[PDB]
Amino acid sequence: DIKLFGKWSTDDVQINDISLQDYIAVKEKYAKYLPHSAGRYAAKRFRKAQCPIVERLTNSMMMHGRNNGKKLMTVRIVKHAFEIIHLLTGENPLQVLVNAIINSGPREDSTRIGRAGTVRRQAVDVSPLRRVNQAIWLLCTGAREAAFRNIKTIAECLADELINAAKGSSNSYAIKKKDELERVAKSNR
Amino acid sequence: PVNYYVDTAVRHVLLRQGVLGIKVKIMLPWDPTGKIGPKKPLPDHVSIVEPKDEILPTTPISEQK
Amino acid sequence: TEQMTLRGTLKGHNGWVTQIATTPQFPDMILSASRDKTIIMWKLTRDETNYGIPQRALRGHSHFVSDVVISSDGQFALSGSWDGTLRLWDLTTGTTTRRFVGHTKDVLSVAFSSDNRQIVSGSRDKTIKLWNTLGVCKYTVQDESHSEWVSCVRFSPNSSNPIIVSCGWDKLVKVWNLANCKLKTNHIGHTGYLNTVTVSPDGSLCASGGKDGQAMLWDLNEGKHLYTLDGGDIINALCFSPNRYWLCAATGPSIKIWDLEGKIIVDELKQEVISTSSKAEPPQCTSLAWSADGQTLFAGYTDNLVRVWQVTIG
Amino acid sequence: PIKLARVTKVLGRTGSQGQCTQVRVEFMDDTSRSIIRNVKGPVREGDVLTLLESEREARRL
Amino acid sequence: GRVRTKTVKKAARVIIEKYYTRLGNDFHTNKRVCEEIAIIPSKKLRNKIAGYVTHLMKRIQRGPVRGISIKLQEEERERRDNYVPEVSALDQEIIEVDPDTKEMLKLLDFGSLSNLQVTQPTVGMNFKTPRG
Amino acid sequence: QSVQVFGRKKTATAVAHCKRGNGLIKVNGRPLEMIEPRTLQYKLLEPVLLLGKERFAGVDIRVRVKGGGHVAQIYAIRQSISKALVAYYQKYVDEASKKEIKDILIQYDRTLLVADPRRCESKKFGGPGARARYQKSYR
RNA sequence: AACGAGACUCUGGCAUGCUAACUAGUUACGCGACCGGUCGGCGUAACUUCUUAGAGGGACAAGUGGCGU
Repeated sequence: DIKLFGKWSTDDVQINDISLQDYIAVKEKYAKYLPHSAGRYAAKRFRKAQCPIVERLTNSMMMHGRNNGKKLMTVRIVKHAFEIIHLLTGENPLQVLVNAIINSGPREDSTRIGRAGTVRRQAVDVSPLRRVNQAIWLLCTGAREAAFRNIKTIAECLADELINAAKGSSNSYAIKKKDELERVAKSNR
Repeated sequence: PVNYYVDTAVRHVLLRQGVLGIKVKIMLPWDPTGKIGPKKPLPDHVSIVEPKDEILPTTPISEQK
Repeated sequence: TEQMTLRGTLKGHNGWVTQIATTPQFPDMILSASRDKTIIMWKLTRDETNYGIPQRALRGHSHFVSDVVISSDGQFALSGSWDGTLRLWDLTTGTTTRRFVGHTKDVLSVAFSSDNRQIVSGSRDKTIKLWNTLGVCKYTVQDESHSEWVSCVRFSPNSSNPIIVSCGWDKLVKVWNLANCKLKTNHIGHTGYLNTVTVSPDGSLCASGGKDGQAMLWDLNEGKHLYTLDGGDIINALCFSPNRYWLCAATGPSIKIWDLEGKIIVDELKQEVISTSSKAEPPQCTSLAWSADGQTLFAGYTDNLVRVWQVTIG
Repeated sequence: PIKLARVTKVLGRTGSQGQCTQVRVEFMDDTSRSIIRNVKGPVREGDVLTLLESEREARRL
Repeated sequence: GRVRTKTVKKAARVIIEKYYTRLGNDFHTNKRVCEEIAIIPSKKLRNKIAGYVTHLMKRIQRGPVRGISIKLQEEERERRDNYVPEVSALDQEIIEVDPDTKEMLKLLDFGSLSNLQVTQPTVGMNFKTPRG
Repeated sequence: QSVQVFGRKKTATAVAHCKRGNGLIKVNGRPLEMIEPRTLQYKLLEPVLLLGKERFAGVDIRVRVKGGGHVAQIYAIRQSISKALVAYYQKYVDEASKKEIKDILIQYDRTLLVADPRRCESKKFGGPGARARYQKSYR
């Protein structure tokens, strides 16, 4: 059927968490050919949840001042990053991306409550939408930091970021920063 | 509606000690189809026509003119 | 014993179905004008799934379509819409041929001649007009016309006494003559504005309806009031039975049928299965049209669907 | 262990700058128990939260 | 926020109190009856009056409103007011009367009334609210 | 015979002309395959892939494109073709297949039949652009 | 009751409905070049989809479901 870039199918992908199942749009009506739709998901609240997760990944990679409109470069970055993971893991890059999104999101956080000066932070829950958004943010932040001044091309540092997260490995920026984030929130219970 | 419903004038008068400024603003009446005032009404003024009183019939009558 | 059961519904519009037209030459074709600027021809399949499906869509107008009619030959269709226009179609290719201009406000009604060579239209201008089939106006009827909108005007099926029947929001019934514009009878006795007038097939009686809900039937011959019938709600449409001498009227969301020989009701037509919407008024019935045979009744609704009723023979 | 609770209604906004939301959540297992919790981010009714520490009940921030 | 103003609300109330017969529930017809009668400037102001008219006519079916007065509604409310049951509420076969009222009627030379029935008064003299 | 229908992104305006043919789709007298940006190739292929090669078999569509940029122009073509095939039906076939194609198109993408109304906001003095302002100096 | 607010003016988005076009085009047909196709090569007639700009429409919390003394 309609498969991403014409070669990566969607019907085989399964979302594990019931919590993020309705906040990840990958399977039936979100099966598109490209991460490019000229969408208007930023007009009302909770509309972005209907944005395909691959297109959501595409946007956050055109970050820092020199790339703010160069979407076609990020479409090929994601296109090449999906054809590399499948060569290493042999699995569906969509499944790898979903498992990375599930793994790298924080489930508890801390919020400033004490008056300015001494920090008296509390412990609060995290919305599923914020958990998805922050997983995407962490995954895209780890991809461009690991590639800033390396011979390694980007879309190879993104692939390595996504592989290490779907395994829940400590060799991953997003997993490392998610573990450090829930650690401090437990301290504030 | 201020660009046609008002008329403005600014003038100087030179007295022995200095200059006095004189400003005159006049807001004109409506005057429909008239030399003075704008023919257009004020944009916020609504004129509702009073209906002509009539007697609704009680019994049916045909008029065979 | 003669009742009517819902045989089905036709869907495909997105606005109030405003008028329905039927022709005797094509039993399998009806026209529906709706408040979405489009006229739809219907092909009636009468299958188990749905009664009929749209076949042609006439996209010519730029406002609500207020009335439509079919010529005796089932190839032409005359329309009148709210942008101010009277449009002639061609049901073979579905493309307009002539445009009929001259009214300054929205044209409310349409009527096409029995001999297929003269047109009458009434508008919000308070002026009735007569037209030729080439796109010109013959008379403008400014001398003592309706002091309010001409709600509906239509011809009579008699060549013996050329008569046109006019309707208006001034609460009066006018009778005219052809070859001139002379008034014959100014029938008085309607309260509230009027919406529809219909002429009996024999050409001797006419029926009109308005906001009072009272539907009076007036003798087109001898010119005297003969019947007054009580419909509870406001009447939006009236119609006469081709052969069973019945009278049909859309009173709000119900349809009352009068024998006119027994002077009493025969059947009430309303679908009230839905009860969840306990805060909204039921959809209203806009228009009516009987089949050529006389056993089918199509009704348009503010619901924007067309409903078909069948006369139970048993 | 980890509990999953379902948001039933949104009460209001709490926090020094209005950054957190009061919710009352109903558990999936032993659904008879509903508790007051604070969240961070956009929340609407029907959202299901993952509670790591499932004994606390919320208070004003 | 989408809140009308006193200009549109006043004009709509006047239109409704003056032309109740022609106005109705449909917006697109009330939009066309306003232009025929009221001398209104442009479409945007015409529509905001003819929309509040349509909104405000539904309330009339629910009952009267404290802002308009139709004489037809006056007639309907007078038909409602001219209501009296066949048997009034003040003609009763038996009227219950306290022993203290009976003595007052005795002083009023009304000791021959036959519809009366003296009842037993309450014994506990407890008709005050506790203090505190 | 033929129908002429346009599609419109920001300032680009494509016009597609459809008549009786054998399966030719060409923009600017050029094959649809080799429109210059190949990255967005599937957006031009979306209508034919969704509907099927057998619907563009008695129709011959030629597109002329002008204005705007590369990405806007590609988006103006996929809408123009989709609208022109919907307009070719309901005029030359019936009011039954137009509904089918219109539904199939509009569930997948509304921008395949409805135009995005967004256009650039004008610059305002006191800032580099519509909303951004110049840096304000304190002391 | 009045000013201010709102209304008002300009602008953007819609109209295969109207009025028009050699200082805008499109379609068709010829002549021509090249291998039925391409031509912003050349000339005629169909008109206004595209371009231009005038008139008039169109959106009002109007419809539905909730909340609100």
